[PDB]
Amino acid sequence: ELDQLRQEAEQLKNQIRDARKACADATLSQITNNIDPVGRIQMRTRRTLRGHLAKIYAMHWGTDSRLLVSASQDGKLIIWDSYTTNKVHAIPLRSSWVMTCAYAPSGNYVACGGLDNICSIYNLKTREGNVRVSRELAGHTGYLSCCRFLDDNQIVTSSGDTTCALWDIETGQQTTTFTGHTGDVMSLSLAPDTRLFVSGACDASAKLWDVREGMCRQTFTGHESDINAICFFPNGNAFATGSDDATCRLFDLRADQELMTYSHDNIICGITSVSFSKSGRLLLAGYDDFNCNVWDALKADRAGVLAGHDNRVSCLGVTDDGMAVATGSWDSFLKIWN
Amino acid sequence: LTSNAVLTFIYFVVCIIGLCGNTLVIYVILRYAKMKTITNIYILNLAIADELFMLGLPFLAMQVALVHWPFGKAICRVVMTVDGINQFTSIFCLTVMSIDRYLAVVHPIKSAKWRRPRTAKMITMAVWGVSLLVILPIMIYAGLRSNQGRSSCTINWPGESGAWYTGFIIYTFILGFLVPLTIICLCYLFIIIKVKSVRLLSGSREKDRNLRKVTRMVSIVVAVFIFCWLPFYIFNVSSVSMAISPTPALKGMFDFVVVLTYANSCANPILYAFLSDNFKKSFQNVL
Amino acid sequence: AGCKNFFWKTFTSC
Amino acid sequence: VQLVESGGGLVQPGGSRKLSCSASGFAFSSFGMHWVRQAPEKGLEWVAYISSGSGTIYYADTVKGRFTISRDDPKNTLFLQMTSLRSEDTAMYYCVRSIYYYGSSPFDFWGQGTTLTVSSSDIVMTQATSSVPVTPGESVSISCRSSKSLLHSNGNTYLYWFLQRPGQSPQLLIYRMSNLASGVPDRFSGSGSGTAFTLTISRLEAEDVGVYYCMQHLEYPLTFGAGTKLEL
Amino acid sequence: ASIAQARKLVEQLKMEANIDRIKVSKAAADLMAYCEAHAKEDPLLTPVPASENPFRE
Amino acid sequence: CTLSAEDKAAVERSKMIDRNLREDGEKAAKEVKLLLLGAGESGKNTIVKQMKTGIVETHFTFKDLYFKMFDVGAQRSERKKWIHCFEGVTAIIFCVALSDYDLMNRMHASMKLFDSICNNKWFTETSIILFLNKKDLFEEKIKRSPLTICYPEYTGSNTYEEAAAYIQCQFEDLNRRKDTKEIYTHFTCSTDTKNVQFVFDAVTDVIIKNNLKECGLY
Repeated sequence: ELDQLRQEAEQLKNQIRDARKACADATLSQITNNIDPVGRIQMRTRRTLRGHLAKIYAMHWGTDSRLLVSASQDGKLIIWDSYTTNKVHAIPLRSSWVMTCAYAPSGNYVACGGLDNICSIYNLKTREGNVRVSRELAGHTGYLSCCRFLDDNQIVTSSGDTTCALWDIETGQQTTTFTGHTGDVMSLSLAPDTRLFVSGACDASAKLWDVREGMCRQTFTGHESDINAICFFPNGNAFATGSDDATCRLFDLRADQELMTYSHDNIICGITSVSFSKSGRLLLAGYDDFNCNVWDALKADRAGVLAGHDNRVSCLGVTDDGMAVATGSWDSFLKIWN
Repeated sequence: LTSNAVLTFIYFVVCIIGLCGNTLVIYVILRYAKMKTITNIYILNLAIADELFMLGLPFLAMQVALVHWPFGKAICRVVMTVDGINQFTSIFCLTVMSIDRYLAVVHPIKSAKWRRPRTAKMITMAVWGVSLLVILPIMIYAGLRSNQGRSSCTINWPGESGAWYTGFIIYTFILGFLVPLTIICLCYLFIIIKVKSVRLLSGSREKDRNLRKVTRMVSIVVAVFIFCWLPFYIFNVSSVSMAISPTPALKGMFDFVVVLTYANSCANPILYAFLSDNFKKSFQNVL
Repeated sequence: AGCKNFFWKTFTSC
Repeated sequence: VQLVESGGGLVQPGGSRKLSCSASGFAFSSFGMHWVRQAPEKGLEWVAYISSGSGTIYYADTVKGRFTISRDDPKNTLFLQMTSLRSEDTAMYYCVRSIYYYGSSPFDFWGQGTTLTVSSSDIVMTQATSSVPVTPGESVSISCRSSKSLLHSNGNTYLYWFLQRPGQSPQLLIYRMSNLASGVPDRFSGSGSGTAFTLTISRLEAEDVGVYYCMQHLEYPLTFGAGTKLEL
Repeated sequence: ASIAQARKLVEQLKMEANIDRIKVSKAAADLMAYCEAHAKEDPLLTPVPASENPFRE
Repeated sequence: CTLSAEDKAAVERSKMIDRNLREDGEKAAKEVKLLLLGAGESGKNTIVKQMKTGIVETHFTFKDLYFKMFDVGAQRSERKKWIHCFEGVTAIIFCVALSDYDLMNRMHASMKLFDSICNNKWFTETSIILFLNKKDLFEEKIKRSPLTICYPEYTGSNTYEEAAAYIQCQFEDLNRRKDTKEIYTHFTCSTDTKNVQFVFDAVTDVIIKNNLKECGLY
């Protein structure tokens, strides 16, 4: 019985591959040619944020484009006004081994988690004048790798037990479980309208998920190793990925196949983080060789470098208005660039 | 004569080298590095004292060149006070640094409570006050002595008594040479014995190379101190004990030995800051 | 006071 | 969150007395504290400020030299020491908390107050009207002006509105000219220019009767405009 | 157990195969023209003058 | 100063936060951080009992020094993703059970795990404390059954003396970084406080080496 099912699976895979090949007629490179290059891109350090005493793992910008939160190995969460380098809040964490953090769109809450296997929710605005923990989400059986808020009462998480989840913050229960991956899920990215999301895992594949229905609609393959980072394109019809094979790739939803590859022979280390600019003309990636590279999205040219850190570039982010870029590293410093 | 030019030229060369080295050390600690560790707090103070100590030579060159004090009495009095303060402060900082290195290594667990940055700042503030207090006689009774249209700055002593000279030379010898040397030597000997005992540091050839380097640097520091300071004291002691007829060669030997007492300040940054591995990355980044 | 040609850091000519 | 204050009573001239306030229900060590007074039929007058951590202290010129302000953080207590009391010191004294960071609301909680009876280059604020007659269900507008521009180079206008209902301590309504305080209905709105300001009530309700006050926070000393009373 | 997993994989792959697909040329032509139309308002492609930059000093 | 009253209050609050962060860091620097690794049924629980989710943390104080132990047995996920977090520990304690050679066999599993840990890039200068457990049952068992089941080459007598040494040298052969690190090997005694003493002795040398590096003498 099992052999017949295996035969049916392999036949269906050949079908899907044939259909994808039939769609492909011209490449992006041919289409986006004979158009002027962006030219050299140069940016400078505007601010230096000092105060963590260990490795930094995560950062996330607030929706006003002025405030931000950071997480470090020392058990501290810090909120930073970025025009004046002032400290708004410092939060002590119960468990030191933290891997991710998030900022709510309203501005009222923050979340963090890690090797304790729990997601914690912190209320920023109270009548006693101090920050306190509001919720602890305890379902997962592996470590937490990422989290993002949809509103003030729903959050979505990923874990090292190969599963994603959707939560109801008020009741503390899981509403939907996403279970299709075979390796540790490392990263998630939400769509602009919030009806869909994409995830990347250690089995070297990416999946597209439907929030309301709870099902997997599409699977994307092509990398040769662990996918560490994933981000949505601004109109919501494409996404990009970065892996341990020292490459980045672009995938189109409606054509359901790969569009372009970003790599250079000099680079042989992995990629840790990825992001787009306001119009999506530039792609920005952090590396393990202490540097950030800047890429033309439509062409596959290197346009610039951000060479300012003494150890690994763990995290990066771009503001909603499009004004500044933030980078965090394992040397304990956060830099702002423009 | 011919000797005066060479002496003045050597004086200027020493002053320039000392100012460049001390300035570069302070420029690096203040910016690229920081003063989080106890060691960095102790090194910056030494650098500041040496830099201030190196700005008093030009007057002494303007006096060796022509045998007369061109400036006024008040300025020379100020110069004597400053030179004395800086000299004693540098010697005391060296002794403090050696005691700290002995406590960290020989008694690592017990000393943990004692070693904190606040206490280190307290120690430094104490050191400057003691240095200011010990130099009082020089500031009180310094003046000018002229006999001919030629003057010189010197320490006039009340009552024209030939004993104040001996009682000053003994005082400076006891508090400026013997005691610091016995302390530094005892601390470094006990450090070498302890390091020989530790199992994790000994037992392989590549490890024995590092033990050899530790011994080499410890020996070098003591050798430089003794070489740079013994001739001054021996010359002064001989002069106070016995009458010496003035001769030109004696004039050139006296001036050269006095200039030699400032090489220690030029050599302090290389021994404590440049060789240190901790500072190598900061120097690399700065330049 | 009494003149010692060599004392401290100076040579006094008498 | 309660602040209870004590001391006061009847004092003879040329005397000394100390007043106290005890705090409960909040993180007391994180807030700066202020003392403010009101004479028997006059308006509000600022007295003194002590910051969080005790680094900064300020006093009014009228009282400087004779008053001392202190805090005890483990006991959660605030104190005011007064000496050489004058006839002009007869008043009701109040305690106010304030916290300062980006996006906060200073002057949000006031205390009940205590009464002392003694036996026997500053920015001016102008409120030009009093005793405006009105009836429930109608809109209203109130205007306050200044002798100097309250707009700063950073981008903020430092104007505040307060309401004192009969028999009660003051309450914050609008901070920094355009923002609405927590727990306050959306009827109220604040708008203004560099030197002229207005407060608008869309539909009046019975509870809205009392006195309205404007304040500036650009510079120290802090200065209060006279009142403006809504009757019925 | 193992048969159940094989059945689930077969069902999933069947569901994924049905989706309709547009040509690559159209999708590329629709990404090329999202960046023509939003390029005037991107502060990183072209540096804005110091007057409007909130991170001057 | 071109600043307002509220801007100055904000700057003062920020400096009162920097102070507290520096104090907490100074307190944290003195603590001793230990990592605990072992295969299942290796005697870890006996060590944990005698000395005082996804991770379990234990703390105790012995002779004026403060100890924090972390156990990561229950993670059951890919180790490469999270192992780099523990760079910077003072030392690693590895537990092995001597009786588990009859029962591939568990001993080869333990040797594979020890080899993979020891030669890791992250842990190049980290000292390893090795505990060999269950002396008693090993001594009874070895009589009945010879050691040749686990090891074909062994020629020595089937007695405790030669077997213990042969196993010790088998584990010590795996080290390939002899210059930078020392492997401390102990035969665990159940009813004693010798184990804690042994650990304290081993960590003292690490502290001395750290202080030599910081001072600049080394």
